[PDB]
Amino acid sequence: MKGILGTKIGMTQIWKNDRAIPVTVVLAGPCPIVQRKTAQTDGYEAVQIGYAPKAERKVNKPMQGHFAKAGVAPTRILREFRGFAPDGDSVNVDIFAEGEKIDATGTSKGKGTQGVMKRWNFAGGPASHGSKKWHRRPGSIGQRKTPGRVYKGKRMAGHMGMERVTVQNLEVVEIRAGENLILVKGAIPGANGGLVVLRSAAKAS
Amino acid sequence: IQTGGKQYRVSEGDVIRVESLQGEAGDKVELKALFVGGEQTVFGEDAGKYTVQAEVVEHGRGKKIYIRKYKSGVQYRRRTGHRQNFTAIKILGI
Amino acid sequence: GKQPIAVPSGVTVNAQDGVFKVKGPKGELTVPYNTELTVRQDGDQLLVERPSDAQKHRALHGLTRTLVANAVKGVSDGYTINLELRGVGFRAKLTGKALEMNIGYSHPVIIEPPAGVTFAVPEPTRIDVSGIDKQLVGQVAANVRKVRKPDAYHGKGVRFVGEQIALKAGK
Amino acid sequence: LWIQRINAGARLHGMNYSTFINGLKRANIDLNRKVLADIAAREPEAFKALVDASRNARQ
Amino acid sequence: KTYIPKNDEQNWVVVDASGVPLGRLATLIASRIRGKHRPDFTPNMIQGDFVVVINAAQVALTGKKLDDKVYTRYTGYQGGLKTETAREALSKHPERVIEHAVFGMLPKGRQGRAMHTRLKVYAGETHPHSAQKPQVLKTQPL
Amino acid sequence: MKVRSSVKKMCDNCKVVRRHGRVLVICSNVKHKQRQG
RNA sequence: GCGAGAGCUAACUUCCGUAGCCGAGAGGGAAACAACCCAGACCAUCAGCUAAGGUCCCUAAAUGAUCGCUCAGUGGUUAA
RNA sequence: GAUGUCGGCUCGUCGCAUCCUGGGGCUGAAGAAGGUCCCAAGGGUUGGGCUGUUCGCCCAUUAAAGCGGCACGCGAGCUG
RNA sequence: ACCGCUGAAAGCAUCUAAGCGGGAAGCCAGCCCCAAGAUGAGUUCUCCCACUGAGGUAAGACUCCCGGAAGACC
Ligand SMILES: [Mg+2]
Ligand SMILES: [Mg+2]
Ligand SMILES: [Mg+2]
Ligand SMILES: [Mg+2]
Ligand SMILES: [Mg+2]
Ligand SMILES: [Mg+2]
Ligand SMILES: [Mg+2]
Ligand SMILES: [Mg+2]
Ligand SMILES: [Mg+2]
Ligand SMILES: [Mg+2]
Ligand SMILES: [Mg+2]
Ligand SMILES: [Mg+2]
Ligand SMILES: [Mg+2]
Ligand SMILES: [Mg+2]
Ligand SMILES: [Mg+2]
Ligand SMILES: [Mg+2]
Ligand SMILES: [Mg+2]
Ligand SMILES: [Mg+2]
Ligand code: NA
Ligand code: NA
Ligand code: NA
Ligand code: NA
Ligand code: NA
Ligand code: NA
Repeated sequence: MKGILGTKIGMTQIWKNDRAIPVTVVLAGPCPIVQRKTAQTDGYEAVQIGYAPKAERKVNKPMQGHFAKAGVAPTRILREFRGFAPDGDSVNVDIFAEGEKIDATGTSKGKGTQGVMKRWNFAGGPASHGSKKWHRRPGSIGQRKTPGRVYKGKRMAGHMGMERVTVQNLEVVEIRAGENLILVKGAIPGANGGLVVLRSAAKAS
Repeated sequence: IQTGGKQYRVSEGDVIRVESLQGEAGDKVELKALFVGGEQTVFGEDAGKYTVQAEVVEHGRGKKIYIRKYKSGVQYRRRTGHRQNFTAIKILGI
Repeated sequence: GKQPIAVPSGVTVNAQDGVFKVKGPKGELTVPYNTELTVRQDGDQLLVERPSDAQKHRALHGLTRTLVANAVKGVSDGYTINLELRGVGFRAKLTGKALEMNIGYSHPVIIEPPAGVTFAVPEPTRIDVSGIDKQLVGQVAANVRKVRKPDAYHGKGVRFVGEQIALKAGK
Repeated sequence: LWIQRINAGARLHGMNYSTFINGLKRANIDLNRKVLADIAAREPEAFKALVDASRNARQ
Repeated sequence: KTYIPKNDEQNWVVVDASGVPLGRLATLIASRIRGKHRPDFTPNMIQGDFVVVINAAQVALTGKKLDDKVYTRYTGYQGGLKTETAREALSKHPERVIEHAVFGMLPKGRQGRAMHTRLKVYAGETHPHSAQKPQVLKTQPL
Repeated sequence: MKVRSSVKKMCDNCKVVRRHGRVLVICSNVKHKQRQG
């Protein structure tokens, strides 16, 4: 249900009680509400929400027009949510509590054109027994005269990375209201300064 | 058709099978089977009451068509010229 | 074949269209059947006649007569099944109107009746199922018995009053 | 082609192609057969008359 | 020597399907689409009338709705992902039942698929009528 | 539940009951529960 | 296909006898398909009758008539 | 006028006559552990000694260490 | 698979013909990702607008430059 947008700032050490908890700092800047998607007026229930602030000199006339309807301030990023529909704007306070589990999603770092050993784990071949197919290079791709063809959606070299990724059940260690900061036990995908979306625990234990 | 153009037609010169009698303006009487002469629909047999008169226009020679045959892998290729002859008749009857 | 049908004075039989509606003091009860099968109240009692005399008309005849009889007896006196909790340490409680099963399982078994059926516990080792519709009753009690099938060694669980269960005996 | 038109015509009144042609066989009267399609396509009234004739030369 | 084609014909016919079995309905529709009476009667171009199916959700069958009748919906590479669904299991998308029972009875060429465009199925009573501004000539099966 | 393609009587308590297109046999004796399916 | 041998009364098996077709045979049917069923292509035609086969829709042609069967999706793979 | 042969390695995917987990009936099923049958292919199905081995035997474990198919899958992928 | 309720033909019996319930790592949905070229191409918010006798233009974008936790080139 509820959630917000922020920036991955980094990972650091942090003891809680008597144990060393690795955490990942996230800036959940205040998020304005720019549009209310009513199912009646649209077709589904949702809320549009903005993040990084932009200079009006950089904002398209149309986009300015959009922002004027609610009249907050031009922002660089907009996204939507579900079942979320409160009043005012979207600060992580009251939203997330320390101890609550959360689904943290973002765009991974991408690795470009990675082989199969990297991409799909694979296993490649013997490095000593006399080859020409060391490191990677896959084995075969099919069978033979039967379906003389390779299966749709199979394991080959490709673009690894740049994917939407959602990690589930992360613990909210600490929350600094006013500094608009939040700490999350463990690692979140994507790079520092990356966009992250922190959503309520969807289907949890 | 098969021979002899019946039906209702408003003075038109058509082209059908030859009509033996060579020449021109040879009165050609034909039996009817249907027609809308004066918006009066008349079926067969009864139509025998009315008959079509036509005059021969010219004895034209058909359009040139080459007759080709072929069976693969056995050779057999055949090529021969052909044009089926006719005559034009000017319809002008009851 | 079945004809004699006991129709008292507290019952109301309505053969309107295909939906046959029966009114009574214990509550009204609707019972659907066929349209090709003739059925009405001739004089005092109720007589059910069949079109053909082969099989596709007699089966449904018996069926229908039976069902109707059940509706009547249902709105006249009502149906009630008597169960029994036999075994060691077996018992059942009551919460409002739901039945609380306690029979060897770690956590008690809550069973919530549907709309028209009611439980009763006049004794900690005996279950009473009361209801209007006989079918429903049967099905709910059936669910109660389904919780612990009498084992072929001691015969525990649920049983109908004087059920004859033969113990195989292991040793 | 011609057939495909003829049975359509037939059907526009309450008969079919089988019934219709057959209702011209029973009567040596109508022996059009060829061109009939053109008649059902251009002159509807005429073809109606033919249908009516077919029914009249049947039952 | 026969009759040329036109295009003035464009009747907007609406076929109810409430209670009617899937065959009669299907064949009827497909037939009117291809060419029921056929204007110029030509096979080159599509002269069929436009068919609008209402209800459809209340289509009738025999006894094998839950059984036997299994529409098959298979993927690109069905590597163990050969999707199969019962015909009642099409409460999800009713329009698919009829829609995808008629297309089978229409040619497989270019023009065929062009014809599928004239088929318009709606699951509902008075609602589908809002999708109907042109002719609304309603013609029952039999 | 012994699946036999040849279900026949074995005593005087066996009763053949035709179900949903399947051959089943009821009996007080639970060892006499034969079924083709 | 029939009548035999050989072969496990197997093989699109092999070896003889006999009939037909293919080989050198187009066309219609059997989805596709040498052989099977119907039929032997001189040439032309916006003509008609039939055979084998069929006549809801995808192709032409009665969602034809009367008396039955089968709750099976048999038809639309087999036996004790 | 060429359809590259065994085994391994690599990479897969499918059948179900199911090795393990799942749901059942029956028992010479007290319990625990099993036996047998029926339903069920979602996932999983270890590492080593000898041998070119596929098999197979053995060490040590495992819920289990299933059987087959794909030109006894895979040499314009490797080995030899 | 299997286990039951009401219950005829065998005016007994019966999970069954009408009807209904419970029940598997399987099926469908649920979870993560893609997805309108879903050519039936969908929905919503906002912007510039009613020129000229193919071309000046608005909104807007591209080229070019400097870079990048983006990347073979794009
Ligand atoms: Mg390596
Ligand atoms: Mg190869
Ligand atoms: Mg292929
Ligand atoms: Mg031979
Ligand atoms: Mg030769
Ligand atoms: Mg053919
Ligand atoms: Mg004929
Ligand atoms: Mg015949
Ligand atoms: Mg037809
Ligand atoms: Mg079959
Ligand atoms: Mg070669
Ligand atoms: Mg080669
Ligand atoms: Mg099995
Ligand atoms: Mg045990
Ligand atoms: Mg060695
Ligand atoms: Mg082999
Ligand atoms: Mg090999
Ligand atoms: Mg060697
Ligand atoms: Na010959
Ligand atoms: Na065949
Ligand atoms: Na498997
Ligand atoms: Na091993
Ligand atoms: Na294998
Ligand atoms: Na090479």
